[PDB]
Amino acid sequence: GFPTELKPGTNQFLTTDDGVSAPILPNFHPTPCIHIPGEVRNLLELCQVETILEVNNVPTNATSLMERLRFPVSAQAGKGELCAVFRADPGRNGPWQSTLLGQLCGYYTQWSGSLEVTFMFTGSFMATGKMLIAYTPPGGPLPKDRATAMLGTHVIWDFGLQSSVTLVIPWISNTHYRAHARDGVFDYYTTGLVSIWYQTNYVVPIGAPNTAYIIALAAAQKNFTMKLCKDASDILQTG
Amino acid sequence: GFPTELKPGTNQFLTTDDGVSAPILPNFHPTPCIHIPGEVRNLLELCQVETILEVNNVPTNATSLMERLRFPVSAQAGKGELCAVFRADPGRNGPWQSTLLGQLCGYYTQWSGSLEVTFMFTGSFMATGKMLIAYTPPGGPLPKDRATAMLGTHVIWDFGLQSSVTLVIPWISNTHYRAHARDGVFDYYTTGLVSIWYQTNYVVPIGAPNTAYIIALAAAQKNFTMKLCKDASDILQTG
Amino acid sequence: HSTAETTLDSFFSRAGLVGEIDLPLKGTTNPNGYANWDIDITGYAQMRRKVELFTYMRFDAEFTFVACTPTGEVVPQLLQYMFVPPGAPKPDSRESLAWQTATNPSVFVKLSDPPAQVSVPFMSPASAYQWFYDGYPTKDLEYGAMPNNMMGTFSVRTVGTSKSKYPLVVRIYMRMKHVRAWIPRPMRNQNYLFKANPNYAGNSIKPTGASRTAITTL
Amino acid sequence: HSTAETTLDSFFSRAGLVGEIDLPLKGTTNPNGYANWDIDITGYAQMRRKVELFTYMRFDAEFTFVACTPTGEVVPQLLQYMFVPPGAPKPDSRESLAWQTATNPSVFVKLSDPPAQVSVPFMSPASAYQWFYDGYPTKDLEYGAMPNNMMGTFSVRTVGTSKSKYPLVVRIYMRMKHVRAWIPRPMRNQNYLFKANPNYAGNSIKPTGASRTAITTL
Amino acid sequence: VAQLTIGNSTITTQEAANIIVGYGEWPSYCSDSDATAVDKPTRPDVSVNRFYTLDTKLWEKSSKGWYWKFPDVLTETGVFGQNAQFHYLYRSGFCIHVQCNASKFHQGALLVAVLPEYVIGTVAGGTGTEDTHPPYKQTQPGADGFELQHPYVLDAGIPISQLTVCPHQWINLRTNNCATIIVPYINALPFDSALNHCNFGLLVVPISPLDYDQGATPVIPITITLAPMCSEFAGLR
Repeated sequence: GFPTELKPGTNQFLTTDDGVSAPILPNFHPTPCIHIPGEVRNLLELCQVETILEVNNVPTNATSLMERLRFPVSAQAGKGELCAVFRADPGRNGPWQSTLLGQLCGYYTQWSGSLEVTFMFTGSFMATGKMLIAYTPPGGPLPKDRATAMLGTHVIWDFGLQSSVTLVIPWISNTHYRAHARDGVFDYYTTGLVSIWYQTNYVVPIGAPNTAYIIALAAAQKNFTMKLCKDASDILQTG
Repeated sequence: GFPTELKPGTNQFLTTDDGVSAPILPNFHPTPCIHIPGEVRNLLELCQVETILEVNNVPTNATSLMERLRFPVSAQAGKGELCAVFRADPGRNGPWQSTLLGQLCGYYTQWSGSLEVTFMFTGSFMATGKMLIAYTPPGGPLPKDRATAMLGTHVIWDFGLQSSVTLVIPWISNTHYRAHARDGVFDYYTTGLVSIWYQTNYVVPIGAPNTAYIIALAAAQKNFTMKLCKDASDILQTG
Repeated sequence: HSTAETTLDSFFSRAGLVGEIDLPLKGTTNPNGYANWDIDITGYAQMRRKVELFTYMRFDAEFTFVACTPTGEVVPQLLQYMFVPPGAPKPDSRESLAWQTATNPSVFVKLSDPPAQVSVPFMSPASAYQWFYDGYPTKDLEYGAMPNNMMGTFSVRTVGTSKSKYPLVVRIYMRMKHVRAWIPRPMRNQNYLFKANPNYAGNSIKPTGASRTAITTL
Repeated sequence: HSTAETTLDSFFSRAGLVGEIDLPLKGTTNPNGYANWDIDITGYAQMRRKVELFTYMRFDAEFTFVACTPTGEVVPQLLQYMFVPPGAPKPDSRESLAWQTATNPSVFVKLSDPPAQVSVPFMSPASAYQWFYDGYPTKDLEYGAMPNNMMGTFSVRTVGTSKSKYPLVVRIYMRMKHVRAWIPRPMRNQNYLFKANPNYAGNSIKPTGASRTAITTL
Repeated sequence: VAQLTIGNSTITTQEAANIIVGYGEWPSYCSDSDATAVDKPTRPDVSVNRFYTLDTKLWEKSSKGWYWKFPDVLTETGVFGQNAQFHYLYRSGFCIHVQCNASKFHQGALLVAVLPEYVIGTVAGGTGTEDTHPPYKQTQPGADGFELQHPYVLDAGIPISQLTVCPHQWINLRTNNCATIIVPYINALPFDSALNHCNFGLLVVPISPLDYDQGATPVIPITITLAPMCSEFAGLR
């Protein structure tokens, strides 16, 4: 015959070896693939979709779960008051878990790209005012007050003019490794922060509700990426 | 199938067989190599670098170890006196062990090329005099006196004119095999010798120290080479 | 700069464990030295939720068989793995004539011989396997039942007229290949209760993710 | 006239022994018939000093596994070698579900089958493995700790639900390939004390090499 | 002889002795297609990049040697220490200049080299059984620097006899007095932390001891002047 020497790894089964195997049904002609709308090809398509960010992830009472989707603003809040705050940690617990992006980050170990949060005011049409939305890069501590946050990368939002506004998070990178307990977790540290302060108070004419809610929607830019498939889940197929 | 006959050596593990094996992570795209200064490609690059030769390898007293790096010359030494001496044995014990060349020779069994020692006078600027530096090829016994060494390949060095001088060792070859005790060692025999005599005495004006030191720096020419990787060391990773 | 890892195929590769057969000598479990395993890709826990991200899918499966005794030992015993396509009759006994029906691909291998491995095509008579079906097949118990999603059954047994001399354990791995998916959908956020429907616990309705004290504290 | 032997690759080739697992039957050592080995290339004594000649390096490793009983005997026992990439969780027990996580490459082989052999890539998220780090990760005990130099862990165990019938010994060899190095530095001349830092014995500070009587005697 | 100026800093130095461009590379900047192309990293030119003249150290007969860490030395000093601290990332090249002032009646030889990732190793208790980690005053001495205690092994278990393998230059009193070295950014990453990681350390040790007859000044001032080259920063805080 033809001279050969078998090399180590012969007869082994690698769960990730993508070789070919013998077709059980050689003659079978599987029913032809026809056209179906919205085919997905690469998960990052999904990551660029706006999902509702449960910033108000505080109520747990079963019947108030719908409340996590929206946080509110009211007349009672005085100028300068801090409305709300959260981090730019897509994969870690908290707000991002609600977004689709967040859930997909979970099947991966590393990632990086620019994010993008959009805020939607759902209050009465007659209401007006200004909100200051500031981003404090990783490391920078949550600004003491409105004015100090006013010096950072911020955006004055007048929902009297535009009902929507989108903020871009320049960058977030879950790359810095951590071996705490005895379980190694490739964690953030890049917990960028997004604060939101009442630049002015909530103003309304008689006849309009003195409270309104807002909805956070997030997605990642086209420069987003992920690495290291890592299947992990609390939800599994029950016996 | 395709006819084959397995030949001897089949299923063996050669610690030096450089074949290919299956990649554990087929999809993984390892972080790209970026540019980093001073990349080394072939060890012989290192061998051509000047390292301090501890000619004065005599003090062992912990706090006088820095003294091995430099030997001295003084007024007290009379004309003709032998200042110092050593061999051209890069790989063997003694002076060369301090040089980087020496340490690299240790990971190899054979070698050959022209060497090159450079002497640096670090005395006061006001001092002057002459030193005779002679090389006695392998076999030739250390010259009796200055005059007999004066007839051999020598160099008169006036550190009154030039503070540095470089000597070239034409050739050294660790090729002659030796099986002494019961442990076979590919040894020198080519112990070329370098002697250094006070051609004149050390002359200095009032106000200048009556002693000065000198530094030996060695490296090998571009014609240097080594053969037979041989890992050997007294320093190893402790338990 | 590359995004090869975030592709469908990349996401669904890897041969996962989806089945495990026990063939004890003395036992309540598979007393006739044989077993029938209808192909369930949910066999790998993590799987269900991953695929249920899409409405429709299509793919081929590469099956690799790992057999040994309970301590993971290797012994001189021959085995028959039979694949009964959907619509074909599974063996009711250790001597059912199904074992000899040519139209049921079968593969034989010794425990010593390395893993058995075969590829199985996209069966479904439909254009794609569909994880969700909002209807019934021409209050009911036939709701959400898209049967045309059957891949077939795998019948395993010791070769020979008599019971095997050793206690055996077969493990079935499955790598999904050539995957195509359509219509993406919300990631299951509630615990699964049944293999058939999406029913959940209406008392234990938990918030998708970790909660906190105030919306002003981090 | 040729200088092929003095190249980096030539210098660092050769598969050296860097690991040895003991899986006794009765013993204090690895009582659960399994073991976890975080990849340490210093495992080959001679190694540390050779690599510590450079500041930065990059390379691939070819691993070859040699398993037998203490007397170097071969027996009919199957084994699982699992590679858990850095960031992946190592198995805490002989039944940890990690053993079945597809994302942890695993390879199976019988002791009879010749050595197992696989290549592992340049892991590090950094552009190069760096043997020296003059700082801390964002008087301390975190000094000189460049963690992004982890290659991963190798988990070994007898296949099967039950302990193996034989006492086993696995040896791990590692050939370094495709090597690139930067910034050369002084050859360690003092004895090593710890696997982490360059600390030395401040009493036992020895002269790089053999001493002599006078500088005029040979 | 002539004097060069960079802003408000004016040093009197010799015409142009031999300079040592470490590893043959010149401290350059970093292009747009990198890791952070969004947060366009601002490159200081004005005051940030000029001549800093550190507290002169006094050479003595008994001197063992000195070393400073980078960029540590400057993160304390002036408007550069300003950027290094309140900024997330840093990459910078360096021009280092070392000079002595001694009469033609003093003698000595200082090796002056730069060593990437200079990791200090203490004594470890003495007998070798204490895992003591070098303090913070030893790991990052600042602008005053720090003195070696075991020069021969460079307080780290490596022969100094082989330090020449690094960008070095000699200062032999009877020939020169000033040594100059250009250092490029060297690290396994494009950018990094300016307060946590010290890319390298400046080393200056007396290989031939200082000497002189009674009556001549007993200490030789060594003056280190240095200037940042193509320094960049990213992510203000």
